[PDB]
Amino acid sequence: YFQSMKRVHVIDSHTAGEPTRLVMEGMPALSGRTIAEKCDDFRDNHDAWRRAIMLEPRGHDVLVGALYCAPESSDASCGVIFFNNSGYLGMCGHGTIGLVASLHHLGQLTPGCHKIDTPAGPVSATLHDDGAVTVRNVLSYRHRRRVPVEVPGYGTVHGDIAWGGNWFFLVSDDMTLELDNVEALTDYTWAIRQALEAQSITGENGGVIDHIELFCDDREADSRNFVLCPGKAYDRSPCGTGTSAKLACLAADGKLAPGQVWTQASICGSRFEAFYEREGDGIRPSIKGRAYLSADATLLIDERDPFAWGIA
Amino acid sequence: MKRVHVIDSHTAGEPTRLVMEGMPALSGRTIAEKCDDFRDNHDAWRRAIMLEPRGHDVLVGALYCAPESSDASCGVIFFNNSGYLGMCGHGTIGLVASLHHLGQLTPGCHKIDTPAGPVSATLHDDGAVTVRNVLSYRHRRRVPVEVPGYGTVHGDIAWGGNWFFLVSDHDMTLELDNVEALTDYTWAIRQALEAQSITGENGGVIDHIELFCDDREADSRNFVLCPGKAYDRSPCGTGTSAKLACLAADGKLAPGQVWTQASICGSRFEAFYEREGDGIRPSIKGRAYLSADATLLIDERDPFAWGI
Ligand code: NA
Repeated sequence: YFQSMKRVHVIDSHTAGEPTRLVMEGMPALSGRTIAEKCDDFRDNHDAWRRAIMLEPRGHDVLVGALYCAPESSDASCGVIFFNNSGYLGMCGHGTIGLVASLHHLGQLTPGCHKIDTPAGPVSATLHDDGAVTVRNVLSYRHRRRVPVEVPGYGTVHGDIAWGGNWFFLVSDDMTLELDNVEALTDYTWAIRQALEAQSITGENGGVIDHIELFCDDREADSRNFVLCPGKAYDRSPCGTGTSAKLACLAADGKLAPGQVWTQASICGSRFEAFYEREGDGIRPSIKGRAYLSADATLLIDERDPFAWGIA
Repeated sequence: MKRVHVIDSHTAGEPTRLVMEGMPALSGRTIAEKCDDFRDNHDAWRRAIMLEPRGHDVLVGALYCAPESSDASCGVIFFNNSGYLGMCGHGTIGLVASLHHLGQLTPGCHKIDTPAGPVSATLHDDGAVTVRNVLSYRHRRRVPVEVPGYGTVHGDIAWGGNWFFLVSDHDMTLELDNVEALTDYTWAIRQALEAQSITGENGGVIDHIELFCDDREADSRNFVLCPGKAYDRSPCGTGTSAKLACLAADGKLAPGQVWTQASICGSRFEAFYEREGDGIRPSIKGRAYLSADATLLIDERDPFAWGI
């Protein structure tokens, strides 16, 4: 068949348009008592494998990979290591929805509430009767409100600096957010990101603000957004962490009450439903979204191929 | 869920998705007729396979078909995220290599039926594939074009299966880490030509731009802007055919003399030509390698089932 090649079984899915590659069998065996030590093992001793499935030509820039792992915790359903074409992640909301929907379609997870171990600790994910998944996000908060930043080529932009599991600069209403305009939106948000760094504008404790999000009105959602992610990429989904940061700002401005659902549309019209409860002076947001399968695949690595382990 | 069996491969870095079973049956007796049927009655399947999130913008699709002609090994319909192609050199290499790996083609010269006529491809005993390109020729030599923000650029206008502007020179450094600047420059050139109505013969839009530089191992390295502000990961079989045509016209390369072209990612094709009219018949040799054996899955509940 392809007996001279290395075979890796993956299940590709997308969460509201943002793709996840779940890796099931064939990947190097990892050692460690916890998911974090396994992630170190992957990084230190098996990184070529991350590169083979995430770099071109097998991977493409927007993909997140998710390696299925045995559970660490006694009450966890499984463990997972997330990664991309540049390195290893901690938590990954859209990837977790992908993981859960994937394992759902394989019968390994059934409706109800599941704990999932990650290198950054446990994540609670509820699989609903209808196949949707709600993931409870980390504590989220706003650091600063309506901070002006002069962006060469665009003048002065105001935005909130907030934390939702990543640092965001949120600019909420006159670019408008259509999918056919992503080049211009990327240029703009990129200019903002560069200006923040040039001008030493950070999150709490020096945190680099590496995500930029724009919000506008939407006919059938509370808002539509465009989200610049690290590496000049945009999120196809409404962005779980970005939407968590948005809710923190809404809460801090008294525009959204605990328990109240906010519906966030993405640049491509997919949607997340979100709500929060108060935790101290911050919020605990939950993000509900839906993933669908893309492929059940055997990745093939042919050692004769000059790009077997990925193009730089 | 709809299930579609694909073999993904790449040819010098440029990926091909070979569709094998699972698609609706296409009506027609010629590959041309089956392509029209695909386009008119089953286009959503092209989009499901090629648009995000299942496909990506550098991918070419190839639907395996029964051969129409007695001496052809098979038929193929090539397509991408915008529509349907006729011939596709790099996809033909991936097709042939894939069939070889499936045990369906053995080394030798093969004829493959496409909507734009037959393509001759030789599968060599070492697994390489030579594809014979359409007749290629230079239309104009050293045409000057004034590019807003970059100055005056010269290049040949040549046909290789697509219309190309081949840039005479530039101080751009053709390295993979510089694709953003190279795209900006070549896109500006492309827009400049179209604004000044600088075209191929018959008003043909020059939608590909090629830059060349020296290489330590190959005769040349290029960067190729393709439609969609995308770049070719391979040396570009049609752009290399166009280049040979220019070399041949300049008497810089003789019939049968091999030229080796490196790509922006350091992958390589070998090329040579024989004369045919006042143009050339080039052949392009490269290699394809497998990426995945996959079942694409289309869930009708998915708002993006048939692509974003
Ligand atoms: Na609204």
